[PDB]
Order: sequence, then structure tokens, then C-alpha cells
Amino acid sequence: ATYKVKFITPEGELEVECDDDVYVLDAAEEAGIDLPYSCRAGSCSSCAGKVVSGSVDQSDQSFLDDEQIGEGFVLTCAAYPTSDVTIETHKEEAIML
Ligand code: FES
Ligand SMILES: [Cl-]
Repeated sequence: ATYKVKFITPEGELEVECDDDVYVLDAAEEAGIDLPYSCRAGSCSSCAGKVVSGSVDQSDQSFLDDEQIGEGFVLTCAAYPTSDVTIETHKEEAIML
């Protein structure tokens, strides 16, 4: 399966295709979109986003509190789409402060 990932970025809204076993960040980078990252391993705040519609599988992530996952935050370097999904990007600040 291949899913449509819609990114809501501070610059605007863009959609890419992302295979079901490709991390969202990597589909963005493969499309020419520069989204932030640092560890690329699921253990930092840098690539954080917020799921506003649909679902992901981000069981390879460790950094987020279940409160944080329950509120919709996702680590894009560690999240597979499981449906068409819309993600607000550049939410590092919100999962620190
Ligand atoms: S870049 Fe560190 S968790 Fe994604
Ligand atoms: Cl879907």
C-alpha cells in the first residue's frame, strides 16, 4: 500500500506519496521537502509533528510520552503511514515547551 501524506508546513500544504513501510520524513525528503531532523532514530524532539487526520504506526519511536502520542504528536523519522494522513510539521517547540 501507498498512502498520501499531506504536510501542513509553516510555508504551506504539500502532499506526497509514501509507501506503508517508508518513514514519513524519508518520503518528504525523497520529494524535495526539507523537514527538520537530528537523530533520525526516534529518540529526540527534532522531527516532531502532529497528526491532524488519519493514522501512523510509530512503534519504532521512543521519545514521546503516551500523553503526547494520545494528543497526536509523531516523530516523522520513525513513523509509517497506515492510512492517508495529514501531519502538521515543525512541532518541536510544542513537545518541549
Ligand atoms: S530526528 Fe530525532 S526523533 Fe526524529
Ligand atoms: Cl486511507
